[PDB]
Amino acid sequence: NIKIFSGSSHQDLSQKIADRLGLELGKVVTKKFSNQETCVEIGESVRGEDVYIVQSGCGEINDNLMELLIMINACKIASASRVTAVIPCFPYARQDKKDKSRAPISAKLVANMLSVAGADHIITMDLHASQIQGFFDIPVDNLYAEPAVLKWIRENISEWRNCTIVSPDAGGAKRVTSIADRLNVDFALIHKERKMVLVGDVKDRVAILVDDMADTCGTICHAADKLLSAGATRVYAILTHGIFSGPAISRINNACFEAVVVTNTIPQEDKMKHCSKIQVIDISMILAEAIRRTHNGESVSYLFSHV
Amino acid sequence: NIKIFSGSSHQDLSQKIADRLGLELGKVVTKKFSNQETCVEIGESVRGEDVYIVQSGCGEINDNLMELLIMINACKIASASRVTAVIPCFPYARQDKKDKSRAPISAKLVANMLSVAGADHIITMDLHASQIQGFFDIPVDNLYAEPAVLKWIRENISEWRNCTIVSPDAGGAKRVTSIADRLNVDFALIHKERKMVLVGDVKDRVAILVDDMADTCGTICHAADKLLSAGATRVYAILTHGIFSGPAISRINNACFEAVVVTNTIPQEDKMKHCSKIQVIDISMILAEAIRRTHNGESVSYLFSHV
Amino acid sequence: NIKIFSGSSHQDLSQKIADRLGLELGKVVTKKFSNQETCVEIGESVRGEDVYIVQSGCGEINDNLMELLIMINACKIASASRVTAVIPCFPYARQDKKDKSRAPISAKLVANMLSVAGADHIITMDLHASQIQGFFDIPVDNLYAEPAVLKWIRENISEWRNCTIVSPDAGGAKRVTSIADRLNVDFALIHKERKMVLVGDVKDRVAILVDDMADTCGTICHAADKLLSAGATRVYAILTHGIFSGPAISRINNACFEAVVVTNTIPQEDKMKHCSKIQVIDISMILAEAIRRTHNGESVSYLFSHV
Amino acid sequence: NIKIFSGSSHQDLSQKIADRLGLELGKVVTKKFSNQETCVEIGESVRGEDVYIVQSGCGEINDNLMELLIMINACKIASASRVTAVIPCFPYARQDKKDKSRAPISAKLVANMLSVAGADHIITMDLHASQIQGFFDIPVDNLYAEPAVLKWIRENISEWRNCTIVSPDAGGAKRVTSIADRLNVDFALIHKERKMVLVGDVKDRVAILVDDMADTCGTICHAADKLLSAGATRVYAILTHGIFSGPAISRINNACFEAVVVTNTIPQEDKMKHCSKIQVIDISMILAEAIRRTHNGESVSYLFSHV
Amino acid sequence: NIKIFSGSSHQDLSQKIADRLGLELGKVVTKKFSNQETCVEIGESVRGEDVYIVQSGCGEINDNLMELLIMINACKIASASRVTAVIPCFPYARQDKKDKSRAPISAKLVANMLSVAGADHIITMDLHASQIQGFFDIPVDNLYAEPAVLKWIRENISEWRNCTIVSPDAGGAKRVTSIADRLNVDFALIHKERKMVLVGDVKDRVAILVDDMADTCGTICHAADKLLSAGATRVYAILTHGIFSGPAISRINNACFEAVVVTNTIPQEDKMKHCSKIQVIDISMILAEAIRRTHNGESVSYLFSHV
Amino acid sequence: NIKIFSGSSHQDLSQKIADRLGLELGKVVTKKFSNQETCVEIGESVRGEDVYIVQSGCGEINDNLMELLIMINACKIASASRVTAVIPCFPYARQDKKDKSRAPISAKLVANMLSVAGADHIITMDLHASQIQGFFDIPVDNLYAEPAVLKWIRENISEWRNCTIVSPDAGGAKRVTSIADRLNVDFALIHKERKMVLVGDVKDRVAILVDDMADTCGTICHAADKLLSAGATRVYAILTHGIFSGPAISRINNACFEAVVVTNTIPQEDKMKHCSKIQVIDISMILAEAIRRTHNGESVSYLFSHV
Repeated sequence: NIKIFSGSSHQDLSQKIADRLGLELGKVVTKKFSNQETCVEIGESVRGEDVYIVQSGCGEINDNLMELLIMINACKIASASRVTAVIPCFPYARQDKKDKSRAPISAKLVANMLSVAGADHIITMDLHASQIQGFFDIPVDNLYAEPAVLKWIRENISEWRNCTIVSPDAGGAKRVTSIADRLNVDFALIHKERKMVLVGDVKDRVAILVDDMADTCGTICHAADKLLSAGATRVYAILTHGIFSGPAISRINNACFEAVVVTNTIPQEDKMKHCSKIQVIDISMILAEAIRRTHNGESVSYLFSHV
Repeated sequence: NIKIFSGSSHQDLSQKIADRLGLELGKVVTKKFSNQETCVEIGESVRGEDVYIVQSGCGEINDNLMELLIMINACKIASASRVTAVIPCFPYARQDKKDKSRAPISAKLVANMLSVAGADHIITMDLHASQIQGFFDIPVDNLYAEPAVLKWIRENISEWRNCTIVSPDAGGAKRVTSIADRLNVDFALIHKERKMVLVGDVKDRVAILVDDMADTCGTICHAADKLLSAGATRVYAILTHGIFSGPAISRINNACFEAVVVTNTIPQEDKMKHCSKIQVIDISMILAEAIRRTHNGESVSYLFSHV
Repeated sequence: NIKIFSGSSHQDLSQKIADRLGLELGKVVTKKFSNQETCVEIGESVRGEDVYIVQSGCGEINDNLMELLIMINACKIASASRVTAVIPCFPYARQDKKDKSRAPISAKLVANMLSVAGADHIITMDLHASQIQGFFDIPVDNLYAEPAVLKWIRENISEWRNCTIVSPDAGGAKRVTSIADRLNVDFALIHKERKMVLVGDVKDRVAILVDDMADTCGTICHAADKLLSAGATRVYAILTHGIFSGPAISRINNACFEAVVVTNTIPQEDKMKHCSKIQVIDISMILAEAIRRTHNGESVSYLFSHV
Repeated sequence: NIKIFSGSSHQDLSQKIADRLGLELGKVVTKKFSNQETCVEIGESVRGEDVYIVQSGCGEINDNLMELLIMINACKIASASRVTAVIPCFPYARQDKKDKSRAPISAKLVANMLSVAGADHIITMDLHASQIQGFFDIPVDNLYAEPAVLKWIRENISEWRNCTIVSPDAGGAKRVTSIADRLNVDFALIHKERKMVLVGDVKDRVAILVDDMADTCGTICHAADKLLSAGATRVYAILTHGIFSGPAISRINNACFEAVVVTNTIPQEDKMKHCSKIQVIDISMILAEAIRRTHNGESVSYLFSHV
Repeated sequence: NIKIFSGSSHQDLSQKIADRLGLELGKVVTKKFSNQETCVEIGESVRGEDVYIVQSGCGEINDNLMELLIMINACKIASASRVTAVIPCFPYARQDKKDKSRAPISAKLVANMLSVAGADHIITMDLHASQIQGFFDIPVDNLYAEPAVLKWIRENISEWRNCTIVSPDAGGAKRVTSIADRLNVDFALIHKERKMVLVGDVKDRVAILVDDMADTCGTICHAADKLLSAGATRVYAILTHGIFSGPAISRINNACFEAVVVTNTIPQEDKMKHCSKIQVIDISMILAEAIRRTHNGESVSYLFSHV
Repeated sequence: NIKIFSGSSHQDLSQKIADRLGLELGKVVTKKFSNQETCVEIGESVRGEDVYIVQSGCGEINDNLMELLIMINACKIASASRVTAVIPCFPYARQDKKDKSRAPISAKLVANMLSVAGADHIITMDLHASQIQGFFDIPVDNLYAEPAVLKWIRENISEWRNCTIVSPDAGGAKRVTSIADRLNVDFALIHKERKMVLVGDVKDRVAILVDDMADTCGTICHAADKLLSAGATRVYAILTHGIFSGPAISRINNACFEAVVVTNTIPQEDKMKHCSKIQVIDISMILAEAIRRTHNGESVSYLFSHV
């Protein structure tokens, strides 16, 4: 009754979810021209079934987005009972506001695209802004990496009871403040000026940079230096979405990080090769658990505060 | 060609907007049962015209929302060319995210309700979150009180060049940093720890509390006391939306606020009587200008910076 | 698999339906500001479930309507399998036509609001006009109080075999005529003139005023006098929706009514206090029965001609 | 800028409307197979224009409805600025409610069909029920033959000042009372009792049967006989829509009707031949005027009262 | 859980499908005025059920289309779980493109009509163009008569291993080419010139005209002559949709056809009377099989390449 | 009033269109991460204007499609009066049917994506299938290169009066027959038999290969060889869309083609360098003219025939 399909080419995160559910991934033959025009042929019947399409990648976002959208459509047109998009890292999520300029809210566009494509339900992790849920009329489940992050912290940082959770930007205050209270520790905010400033005591404490996403890593690297200047004994960085475009890993090796921790929301195998500082938290259990519970009609909320 | 109608009973802000445009308000007969069931009858032909309904109030939020929605329907059903909702303060704007519980996203409900009522375009001021624009498929113009707020600070606060802009909660971080930078001054945050802390220096300087909206005033009140304990010379409070429910007036009079600044986004004549500390920035010119420029096809974006 | 939630504060009619189904009402925490801005947090998981939200009240129609709309939304966004609005008295139902004026068809607006909010199905009683069903694209079940009214008549009025069913207005002719034929008795119509006239023999017969709704009661009280002037031995009034705004009960005690009968579609406990003439028919069995049968996939039509 | 097209084969009413406006009808080539499959080709550019398709007929209601729908599609698909459906008689208008059975609401289907075909606005005369306006989300203008009907009565019925306006069924109560009041005269109702009664006095006066539409004429025929038995001097019959199927003509000739009044909402030249009693009120001026004023942005509401 | 209703009056194809499924057809009372205005009353409850409405006919396409649309609506409004339109011959299917003229794409209109009427799923046979599937957002299953046609060929034409599949028009090339490869034989195309030309060797071979549809038969009759002139020993014609308007059967008897084969997608009983050349393939097994499998959630694709 | 924007990096075709109209292109700042996440900021006010976004490219089809979609959103969200997509080559146009497998209809996805992005109208050239127009509810103008192609043949091919127009697959039958007739010459088809045949005579005459689009060129290449074996004097190849991936250039240089004709629907400057045989028909005048006439309200249909 339940079927899991993998988009992209990285069937890694997909397979783990499949394994944890006692299932194999559905057959998909995918052809691509030099145009990167994507052809999909669902290798098996999904009529009357509860279909889950997992999208992992974020290396070529437009190819990946279109591949997902095409698959959703193929399944919806083949009489699937329900089509759920499992998008651990939500594409164009940083484009959720106009910011005083004639910009698109591309995250709303993407949400409209997923909707008009045939998605009935969305399972995602750590929306860049929670308000992105409101870009849908279908239900969205926004899972938190926090519980697993909270857990990683207590087990890997001896000093966690005396640390400071730091936000690298002004927008991330609520997240770090929500984590700092749970752990019962200090918080601190960094803000890049529109002409980097830190607010909060970080002195003689290990500082933990927490954000939902890292990309070029300019921000976290600069915040790392800034924190050490402020008297932090060491700096960690925990981010759920580790995009790591180009220079990011050269920068991670150059900056004084104890470790940069991410979830496998995005494939990290190749990056861990040329970067020893990177550690990965496996979030496939949470996803597998969201899927299993969506299909059974159980509470997926347990996953908001339990691993 | 242009037509301006007032929802509510508070002709207050609408009349000024009609004035700045050399217009009178359209004839409306609105009848209300003891039930509060709202009857509306448009007293002239809107056929083919550019309709602007101004909803000012926030005293009975469900009443005023229904009144506005019904007026939109009536106009759209009477062959209006365009129907534009002028909502200086967007109702249910705080409810823009689930926030880790089985809660509704009520600001998305409102957006959908306005849309299905026949809204073509929206004009509003300081959306509690920028991403609410994304809750629509119709164009949204979100104006800023910021210029008028910067203007006020510089001209009414002698010590402003060395003040600290303070966010009463961790949510308004982006807001105070943007003001703090434009004014090239310091920021600081306050946070109620889930069992009240201050990050950033405020000592021997004036602190300005900046928030988008206030209601009961409890938060800005306990924030002002924390600020006073931290050695701020004096505390100001600037809000673009001044709801001021129940205890707010006394609490504003009793607490240490130098002054309390609001806009006439929400009627403030009654509150002025019982409270001397309050200053009101008239925003009718900005709104009037957004209307003139929506109708003409001109750049309302100039209003993001020019008073 | 089935869950019942109560909106409003009057959990009375809700509980009875819950009892008749061997169920308890779902947990809902509701917060309201002085603004009457409504916050809802569904206290339990509704994922995959068949959710029924009962709305009773009609005292503050806009608060009640918004509370319902918010709850529907909360449930739809929490992955409910189906959300059914159980609205015994349909709000703004009297606003179902333009009536030669620039009015809204607010009943259509309300229907659009319920739709865009996430309702999948509607269960209601005695639509002011049957055509309101057509304001939806979702299915609507319009239950009739008639069977229970027919029953109340045969059991409480000794003379029922020789009575006259009277319509207080020209619009209610079809209803009273449908009831008069069943019982095998006379009908009679009243009409207020646009400068009160009765058509039909009422002489030496007990007259029964039948309408779907009573409010201020001006109409039924004036019709009561008119009927007695016409030679009616006594006058009853049976109405399914007993709003009873302000003066209505002072008027009921003043006019020569034998009894005014309503259904508990609207809470009558407080009104029966200062009014002895008021009697209530319990319609919770019909509603409980509509719900039980919607969820099981049985015929709810039996309830159109059986109690 | 304006463009008027005729659906059907009955150029009859369209040509007059085009005349009153100083316009010729747009070139249409419509081809029909023995199948009655309708082919339509627009014979000139409608790109950027205000299109008005006039559908007059009601001889083969499915044919004429499809023809009209296809013409709308064609124009909307050829970049017409606006497409307006002129349907003097709204098809399936009687089917506006389930009426206690598993029936469709076909007038809501029609509304939806017209809308999804690309209709922007509707002009119609005497909707069988006002609430049908609610079946749309597009603007509806519903014109009245009433003024033209009042006008006719006063000028053609000598006894009119003491006549009785009679509704042939209980449904048309509101209709006859509105006419009866405007003329300051008596009303009366007729009802076929579900196993024919008259309520109201008609004795020694002329009775005018008023209904919105007639078809087979059985109802107005048995009504006229009841009226004659009740001692009406003479019986008139006034309908805005004269469908007149099969037996209608003979039955109108045989029965006692002084005259039978209709509008040219539906073609009446053929029926005039075989039936001398029939009088036709031309409504082309009213329709022509609704079009002129929809296009200009003027008050069509003046047509609710001014001939 | 599954219900089959027959539209039209031809309950023939409907009954066969019903028989093959161990089911009786649902009760439908249908009233029609001289107007051909269609009334439907579903004689039994369809609440929670999987409803299938079969439309056979194509004699009066607009009556048939409206009857279907009305039934879908009646069922959707009576709380059917799912409504599937089983339309063996898709109406207006030949109107799927603009063809360099201001025409409607009526097939898209029809698809929009079926959608807005309440259909959730479509089962059809041999779409005139496969692209018509894309006129929907609901799923469409386009069954092929080919497997049964392939079978009929091997069993009724001794020479099938040496025949030529001929397309009567340029648009039908893909179909005949797909059939010619399966059988492992030649193909040939005919094209009527815009001032009839054949491409391909037909000499000393039995030629088989294959198209999806035949109507007046002008085309196939003219192609038959043309093929015999080209040296074909005999000519067959296999078409899935045998409309056979007026002259078609007089023409079939006059032209040198060995046999004209159609499916009973359209009623052929009356036409086989005055035409001996006509043979019918029963496709009720394929349809019954599509229905049975849609409802069970099995693969209906087996029916694309198996009888 | 008019505004022309260029999507992509290929200002190539847009600039010419802007030239032919006496316009400059609107200011756009588009920023792209290594991710290929597309950021777009409109550099001037489009409020109230007629927007035309030109998307030329087809080098990275997902990139260019996303870029175009985002630009549409941005403009529609900035109060543009109308947004029109100019897509000379419609992306995913080949995927217009399931074709007997569980495939998506990706050209319908694209249509839906463009629509939900805020597209009001579309201008395109030679849709791979006419029925794709049906995939929209918005107006589509589908222009032909045909006149420009006929023009080219007559003027560049000496032998044209006795040439044969050849379709490289069985799909393009309609295409080559339409050209063959207009030119009053012969047609012929080629077909790869599913285990390459030619139907129609080509011997001792020039064969022109006509197709709508080519990519790898394999099909037109094996077609040219078949044609050469059949005794065509020389082979030409005419395509309206010249994608030319990977091996296409060498294969065009090595194979026997006299010349290869394309339009500048897709950029062709790079391909010209490495390939001498290629001729390009500039279509900027046709597109420029469709824009001028969409904006003015003029007949773009004249472009179906007049160069």
